[PDB]
Amino acid sequence: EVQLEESGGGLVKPGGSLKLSCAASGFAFSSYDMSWVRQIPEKRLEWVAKVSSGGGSTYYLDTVQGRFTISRDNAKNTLYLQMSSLNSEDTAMYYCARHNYGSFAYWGQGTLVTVSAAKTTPPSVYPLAPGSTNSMVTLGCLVKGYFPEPVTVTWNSGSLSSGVHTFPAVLQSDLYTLSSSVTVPSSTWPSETVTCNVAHPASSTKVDKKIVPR
Amino acid sequence: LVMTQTPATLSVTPGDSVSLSCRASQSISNHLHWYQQKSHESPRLLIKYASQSISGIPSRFSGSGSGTDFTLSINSVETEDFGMYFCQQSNSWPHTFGGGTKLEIKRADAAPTVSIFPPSSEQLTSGGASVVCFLNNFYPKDINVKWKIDGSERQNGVLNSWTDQDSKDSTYSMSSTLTLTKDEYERHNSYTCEATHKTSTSPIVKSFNRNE
Repeated sequence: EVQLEESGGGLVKPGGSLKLSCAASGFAFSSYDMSWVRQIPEKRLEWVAKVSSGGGSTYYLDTVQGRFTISRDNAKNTLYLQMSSLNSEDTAMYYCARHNYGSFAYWGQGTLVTVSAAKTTPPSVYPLAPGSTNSMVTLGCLVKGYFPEPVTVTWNSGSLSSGVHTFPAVLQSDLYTLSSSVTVPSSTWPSETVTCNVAHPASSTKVDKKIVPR
Repeated sequence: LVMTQTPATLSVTPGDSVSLSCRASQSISNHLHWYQQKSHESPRLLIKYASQSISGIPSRFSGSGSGTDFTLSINSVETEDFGMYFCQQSNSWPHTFGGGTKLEIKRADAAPTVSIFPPSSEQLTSGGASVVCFLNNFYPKDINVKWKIDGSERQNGVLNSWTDQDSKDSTYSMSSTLTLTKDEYERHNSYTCEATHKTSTSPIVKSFNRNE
């Protein structure tokens, strides 16, 4: 079964360069044309570049011409996208995709590329505990001032899965903020501990925050 | 070469049928493919070459058209069909996609569960103050959230975020955060979160008093 795994995404300063990689398995890599398709914050898809099965014929979106280079290593089952002279318009989720002639039949999971002058900053994690009586209680944590996206939120290290709501990040002045809520039985809190776990890969940070009564 | 997709948004009750329109500026023969995109997931090929469906895709999905006009019809929409749909052209360079269509599942009206949170002593230490409001498991998506400080309505430093439609119960949740300086937070007593929603004539109010 087809597997596509892109990597190399991250924060790059404008006018900078970045190399994206896409590992492929479960198919004859060299017998298929590969593409890079990016999803912009607007949610719009934009085809970026295509490389032929043998790597002889390369095609690029005009706005990306001369700045990007799509290449492939058939022996290494890896696809590449070397990017340079990056601009704000190049900020997107980058997907590598296997063709079925004109269609993109199989897609990867996606690698985020942030093009900004803003620096990497770890989140500050705040507990959201109710002010000083129902069958359920709602807790949460506020993940404030981070850059770039993404962050991950679990409750009790993955153990608490039901009643969990993780809200999309909102970008306010080069910093993201997100919140996550959990609804647990009233009888179990604070009797049993509820902790929110925050992972920010860009700054290699992880925060565990206990939610204590006010 | 421009691909124009309509409608942009679609609201479908389960059992009901819909169709998406994809329009090409110039004839693209049958070189038009259709995709589906669920939340936190990558696009997936639904129909290739205007009408050829893909192995594993429900028969309810039927692509049609040639030249400049193409359709994607879905018979008896299921809860699982929610998400984003895109047509793509492979006739000429660069390959283009349509603007997309957001397909939403209609369901029973659900009132939100509103919870108010005051600022934590850890944020107050850093000289900041966020008042957080969660509005979970409601339908329809349209909801009006207002913040009142000592009775006066406030929008500066308010930020909202809606989740995408829930896969299991087709409801929505939303988070509203009112951020102010610590010093300003200490100048006021009552902090309220007000939600106007179609499930009640009167808004849902959640209050916190800094003095209590």
